[PDB]
Amino acid sequence: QCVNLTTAYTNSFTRGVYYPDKVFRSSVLHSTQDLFLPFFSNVTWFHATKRFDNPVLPFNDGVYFASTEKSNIIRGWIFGTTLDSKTQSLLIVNNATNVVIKVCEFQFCNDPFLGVYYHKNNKSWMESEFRVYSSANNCTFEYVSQPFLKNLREFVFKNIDGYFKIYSKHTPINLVRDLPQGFSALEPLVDLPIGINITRFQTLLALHRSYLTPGDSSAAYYVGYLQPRTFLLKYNENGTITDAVDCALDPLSETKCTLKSFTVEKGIYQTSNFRVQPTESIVRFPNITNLCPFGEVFNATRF
Amino acid sequence: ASVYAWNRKRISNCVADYSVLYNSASFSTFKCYGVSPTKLNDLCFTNVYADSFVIRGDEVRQIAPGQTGKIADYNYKLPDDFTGCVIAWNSNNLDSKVGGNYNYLYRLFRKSNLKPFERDISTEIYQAGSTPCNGVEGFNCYFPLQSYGFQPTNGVGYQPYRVVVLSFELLAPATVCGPKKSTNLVKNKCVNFNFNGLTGTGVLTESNKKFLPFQQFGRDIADTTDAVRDPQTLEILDITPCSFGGV
Amino acid sequence: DSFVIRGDEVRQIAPGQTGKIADYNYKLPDDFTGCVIAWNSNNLDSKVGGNYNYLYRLFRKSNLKPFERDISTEIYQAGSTPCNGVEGFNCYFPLQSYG
Amino acid sequence: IVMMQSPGTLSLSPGERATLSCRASQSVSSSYLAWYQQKPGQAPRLLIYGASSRATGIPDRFSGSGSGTDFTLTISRLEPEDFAVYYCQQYGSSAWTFGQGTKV
Amino acid sequence: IVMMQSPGTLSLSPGERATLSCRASQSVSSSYLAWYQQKPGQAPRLLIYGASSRATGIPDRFSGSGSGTDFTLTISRLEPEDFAVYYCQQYGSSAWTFGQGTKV
Amino acid sequence: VQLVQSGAEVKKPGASVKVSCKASGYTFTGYYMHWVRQAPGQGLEWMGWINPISSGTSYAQTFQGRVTMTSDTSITTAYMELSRLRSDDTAVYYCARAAPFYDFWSGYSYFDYWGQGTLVTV
Amino acid sequence: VQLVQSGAEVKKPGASVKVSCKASGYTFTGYYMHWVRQAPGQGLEWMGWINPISSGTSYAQTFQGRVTMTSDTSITTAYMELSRLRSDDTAVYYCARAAPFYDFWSGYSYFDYWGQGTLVTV
Ligand SMILES: *[C@@H]1O[C@H](CO[C@@H]2O[C@@H](C)[C@@H](O)[C@@H](O)[C@@H]2O)[C@@H](O[C@@H]2O[C@H](CO)[C@@H](O[C@@H]3O[C@H](CO)[C@@H](O)[C@H](O)[C@@H]3O)[C@H](O)[C@H]2NC(C)=O)[C@H](O)[C@H]1NC(C)=O
Ligand SMILES: *[C@@H]1O[C@H](CO)[C@@H](O)[C@H](O)[C@H]1NC(C)=O
Ligand SMILES: *[C@@H]1O[C@H](CO)[C@@H](O)[C@H](O)[C@H]1NC(C)=O
Ligand SMILES: *[C@@H]1O[C@H](CO)[C@@H](O)[C@H](O)[C@H]1NC(C)=O
Ligand SMILES: *[C@@H]1O[C@H](CO)[C@@H](O)[C@H](O)[C@H]1NC(C)=O
Ligand SMILES: *[C@@H]1O[C@H](CO)[C@@H](O)[C@H](O)[C@H]1NC(C)=O
Ligand SMILES: *[C@@H]1O[C@H](CO)[C@@H](O)[C@H](O)[C@H]1NC(C)=O
Ligand SMILES: *[C@@H]1O[C@H](CO)[C@@H](O)[C@H](O)[C@H]1NC(C)=O
Repeated sequence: QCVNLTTAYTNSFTRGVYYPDKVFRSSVLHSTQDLFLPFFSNVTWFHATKRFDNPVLPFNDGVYFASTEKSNIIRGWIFGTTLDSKTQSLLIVNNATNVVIKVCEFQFCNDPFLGVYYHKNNKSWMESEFRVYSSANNCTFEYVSQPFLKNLREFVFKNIDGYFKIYSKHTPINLVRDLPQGFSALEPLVDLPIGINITRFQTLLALHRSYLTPGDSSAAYYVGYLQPRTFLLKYNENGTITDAVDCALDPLSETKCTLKSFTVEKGIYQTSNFRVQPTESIVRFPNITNLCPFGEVFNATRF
Repeated sequence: ASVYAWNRKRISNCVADYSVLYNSASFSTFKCYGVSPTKLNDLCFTNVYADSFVIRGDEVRQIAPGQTGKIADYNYKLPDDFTGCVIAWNSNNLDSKVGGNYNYLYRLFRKSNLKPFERDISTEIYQAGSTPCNGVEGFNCYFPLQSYGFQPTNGVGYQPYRVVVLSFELLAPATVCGPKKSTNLVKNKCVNFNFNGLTGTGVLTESNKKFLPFQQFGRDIADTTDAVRDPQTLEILDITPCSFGGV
Repeated sequence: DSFVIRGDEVRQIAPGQTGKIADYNYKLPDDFTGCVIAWNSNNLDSKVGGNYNYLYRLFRKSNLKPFERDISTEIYQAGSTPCNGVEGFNCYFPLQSYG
Repeated sequence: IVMMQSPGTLSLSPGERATLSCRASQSVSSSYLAWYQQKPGQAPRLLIYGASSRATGIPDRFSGSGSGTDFTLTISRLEPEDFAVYYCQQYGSSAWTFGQGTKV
Repeated sequence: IVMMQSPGTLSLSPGERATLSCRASQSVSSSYLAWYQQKPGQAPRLLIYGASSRATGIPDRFSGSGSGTDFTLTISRLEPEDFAVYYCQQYGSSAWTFGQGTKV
Repeated sequence: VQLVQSGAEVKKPGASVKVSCKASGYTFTGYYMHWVRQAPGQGLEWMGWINPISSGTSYAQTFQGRVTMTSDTSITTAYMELSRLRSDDTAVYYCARAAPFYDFWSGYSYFDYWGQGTLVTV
Repeated sequence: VQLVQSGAEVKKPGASVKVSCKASGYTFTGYYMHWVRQAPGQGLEWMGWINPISSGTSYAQTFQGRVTMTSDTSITTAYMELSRLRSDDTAVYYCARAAPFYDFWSGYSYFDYWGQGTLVTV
């Protein structure tokens, strides 16, 4: 069954950076080109009388996802295209004991969710039923591993060369409204051999039973998008990325990348080139309409 | 599968003996690109894809890098930097019947060429002229697919061939290795080595580098391997060159 | 150097080629200097019922070196178990006829 | 379109030459004009296509020519087997049209 | 190895379906299991090989399936020419073994 | 190339007739199968065609709404079903082969092979 | 593919019989030639095979020491000679074709072609 539930920006700062590969480096500044969340970009802030808005978002070239909660409301995500039984979709769900990742032709609900209730005797929250999809078939992939969903959880989702790559970080915070400032790189979580087309995704939330009453009365996260950017990453003595420069952020960051350093000395540096780009395409061919007699060659009676 | 709708099989986390296939007498074509067929068992890959389909004899040459034609352009395209092996054999005794086997289709018309490993299985009417077809075939409006109609009496060029293309991916830990027997790990000596496909010469010592759980090897400022994770013990080893210098 | 092969294999008599003939029978070097001349001999080397006097090597432990001539008939081991000169499962007679 | 053949009936001795005409109410591409022969009790067979090209198996005694709205079929020497009904056929506007046929 | 077919005798009307079973004393690769048909006064002919694959010239009325120690031959519709003796055959240990055969 | 049609049929007005045409000697799906009618004492009339590869059809406005063409590639056979038969549908029906519309040299503009006529009386 | 065997033979106990099998329609040396026996009222029993390219053989333990298989590629003919014939060797003998052991798709695991049975009475 399905339930019909449908009835702001923050600063990304210097977060959303992940280890670009699986190579150990130390005490070195490494320049890499990959899909990263641009520094100081506009990250959309979602908040799912009753009001419910947990929309399907574009995947674009990859997604930066973050949440700040101690209630374990965010349980998973749906990644796909039409998000119905017509095409294959990737379903990632966390629960009490493990993470289940499946690829099937899922017939997803418009407002997919996991039910949770407060057990009056145990005095704790417990799982009830899934209301994510009405049916699933033609399953091609299944994977099960360890669980990972003032507590900031960050994820990066990429879909490159058949691999659905997930990076993650778990950091304690003292913020309520905005994401924290400072630098912390996300580590590879899993490389999934999924091999599917993804253009849209949706967040799976655990909804309290009390919200499912028939009356009109009785879950925040951040989404950014990755871009093809050049980053200068600083690896410390233990091979941890502790800082980074977005080479396209501003003229100083560009200088820092050019000089392969996080510091710049007094002076004037040649860092880039300027060029005006064309806005139109002008085609001027001879104004003739007669066609070339090629057919007369191909359909000749005799060769 | 039909070539217009070729079937891709993903192979991983296994031992790949390619000598069984290469030394077989049962294949008519076995052409490798980017790799020698006799060195395959010494290599490790991060993934192998086995793409299977049926085409007619004359079209077997189109299953290669740098080719053009109805198959190369509209059905199954291989990249110019393809690494892998194209294996084919005559299947006239399997895929042909009296009266013609019309279960094998190929794409005859398309708006543009396919990208490498693109799989187009649409059946939308192809517009050859300037006038919209509106889903109706007729003059200047063609049904994009056609059958081979394989018959047991056809000449070789028109007999069915079963083609399997093994693409070798080299990203990522290698998961598909040849059937090579491992040796004991030796440290504090000048040795040749091969760590999950990573070859070289040098001295292996215990590393004090803080490798993360996902990292398989490291590199110095020269961007060359200077440390590896042993694929069996998960021990981190530093690699230095064997003593050398001018004389 | 003279020999008989089947039509489709004529392309294998060249530099940079692979196949049963190029690898196990007659190998030409990548720096080969010379000419490869061939003609149809269907009216000489064929007979009704099949001409089985023309053999080629189908199996070998390794590829030939340029201008190497291997005329042994030792049983080829395809498996891990020694053949001990006896053909059978995973033990093949290395030659075959064109017929 | 209307494809009109003439004469409705043609009669002459074996060994002689016969000319069969087909006229169109509108111009017809030479590539779209064909001639058929139908013997008594038999299905039609193709003789000429593309105005002038002989079909496989057709004797060189048969030839065709023409353009625009005027096409002909020529039988240089008539044999006993040529005394049949001939049709002209046109393609256009995604349709196939036959003339009324003439009997030799 | 022992290849045992059942029932020893099978009897039913033409137009109906017959199931023939073959059991092995030990597991047999599906690739090594074949079925034969032998008509009175005639040599055996191959029907099914590789457990399920039809031999050339064999009607699609015949099919096979199975694995391990249990294989079957199915005749979806029996024709007068199907009322013959069927055998199952196994390969292994460099030897070829036939079942005792069953008569339809 | 051979085209073999079904035998003659006799039907009452209002009835439907299905005439088959089995093809051999060529790639069945490589050609369009056309149907042409010839009433007694009359000339040849094109009815329509079917493209076996997709079972796509086109009909003359004369027969459109009465005739349905189908095919089965597994037996390389084409069918023409003419419903609501009238007395003026008494005719010899032919199947004929022509190239598809994508033929460069306009082989679709004519019919190169014909089956034996099948007489249907109404 | 055709396999043609010699005619029927009648032998006394202790005698030897040689049954030929002439093959045609295929590359003779490309296949193994197997022999299979069928005693009256009994099923099929595999005897052994010969590989014409090398004249290599293998026999069932039942016949090993009594049966010798030979061949002559110049006339694409295989022979099976069974010595020390006993009364229980009365049977119909067949020659049958199977792929060589190097066949990738296990064509050696079965016999795809059979000759006409040759009756030998002892
Ligand atoms: C031999 O080929 C010529 C050239 O035609 C060209 O090549 C053919 C193989 C096909 O691919 C054609 O589509 C291509 O144009 C034929 O002459 C040309 O025929 C076409 C089609 O009949 C003519 O187009 C028409 O022109 C009239 C106006 O007169 C329009 O009303 C129609 O709608 C349509 O556009 C084209 O004008 C004509 N060109 C010339 C120079 O004659 C030629 O008929 C053909 N011969 C044979 C035996 O096939
Ligand atoms: C996006 O970020 C810029 C700062 O670079 C800010 O000025 C702008 O108002 C933000 N847009 C929205 C809708 O908040
Ligand atoms: C993914 O699916 C969408 C349809 O929702 C389609 O428009 C898009 O082109 C597809 N992308 C790829 C790579 O197939
Ligand atoms: C979590 O998912 C696993 C799937 O393997 C299931 O067995 C387990 O019972 C689930 N636990 C809860 C609390 O849903
Ligand atoms: C309730 O609490 C008890 C422990 O006192 C536990 O064993 C039981 O499983 C809990 N009930 C549920 C549904 O988890
Ligand atoms: C897989 O998809 C095909 C095509 O829709 C369908 O026919 C088949 O039944 C599906 N598989 C399963 C197990 O339902
Ligand atoms: C590097 O690792 C060492 C050893 O665990 C630790 O003492 C040191 O503080 C770490 N330095 C940094 C910057 O993490
Ligand atoms: C096999 O490799 C794993 C590492 O993935 C190791 O933990 C295990 O002990 C090894 N087992 C043997 C027998 O070597």
